[PDB]
Amino acid sequence: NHPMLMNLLK
Amino acid sequence: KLSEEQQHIIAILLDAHHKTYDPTYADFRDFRPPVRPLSMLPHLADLVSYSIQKVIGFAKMIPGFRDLTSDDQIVLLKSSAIEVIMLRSNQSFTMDDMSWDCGSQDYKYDVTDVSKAGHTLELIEPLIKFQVGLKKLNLHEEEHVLLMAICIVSPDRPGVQDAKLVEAIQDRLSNTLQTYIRCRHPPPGSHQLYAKMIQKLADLRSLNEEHSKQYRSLSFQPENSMKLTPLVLEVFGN
Ligand SMILES: [C]C1=C(O[C][C][C]C([O])=O)[C]=[C]C(C2345B678B9%10%11B6%12%13B96%14B%109%15B%1172B932B437B%126(B%13835)C%14%1527C2=[C][C]=C(C([O])(C(F)(F)F)C(F)(F)F)[C]=[C]2)=[C]1
Repeated sequence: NHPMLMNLLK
Repeated sequence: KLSEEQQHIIAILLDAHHKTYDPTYADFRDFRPPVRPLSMLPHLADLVSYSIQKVIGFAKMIPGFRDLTSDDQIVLLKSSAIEVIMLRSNQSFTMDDMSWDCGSQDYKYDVTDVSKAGHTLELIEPLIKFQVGLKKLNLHEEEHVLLMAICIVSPDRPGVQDAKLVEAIQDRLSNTLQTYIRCRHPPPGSHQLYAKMIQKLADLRSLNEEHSKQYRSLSFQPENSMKLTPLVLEVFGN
């Protein structure tokens, strides 16, 4: 769904 | 009285901003070049995509933000991104010629540059009025970073699940800002400053709505979407 947002949030 | 916790929160947010805002604009070298036909769209799409990354880095350091679910973190960042980017840009904005001055003539952006990325006066005129009204508040850096953090952690954003927890996190920041103004911002500049700062958050909601309209009209055309970045597409939509 939002893989780049989720990766920058980790 | 500014409590020890409230001073701690301010210190965290000042440091987070300093770690996510490079006032030398060094990374602009990496962007597709400005060309001055939506000739500024590649460059300004790269600028925005870059700024999204930095806003996420700032968000991750807001006290309490990590206690939200992944979904709520994404929802808040998706809905606030263009507002925080507009707030963040106020640092480079100059009222002397109503432009965003990022260190170089090449990297100095006026209303013509913004229309050359595909946006229209329906957005640009209120946007300039916002930047001017925000600049005139002469915010302490403490208040500037608090307002960015309050903007991000807003419980009425669409798709928020745990609104009560978002509200609890925002209230800690709001009370910090209200107490900072009372104890550390001298009059006359402090006069109704909190209410004036919240009014700016209201202005940003209206700017956000108009940006999303124009973005949708822009990105509906595949020729334009090709010039965007993958992060911009994920955040603002396909
Ligand atoms: C933060 C930041 C900044 O900061 C200092 C330097 C960077 C740093 O160091 O942080 C300086 C300048 C800007 C801005 B100002 B306002 B004007 B308008 B908003 B804000 B960004 B860009 B133009 B300049 C803008 C913008 C462009 C493109 C779209 C798009 O709609 C499109 F490209 F037109 F399609 C997009 F899709 F959203 F990109 C939307 C908004 C933002």
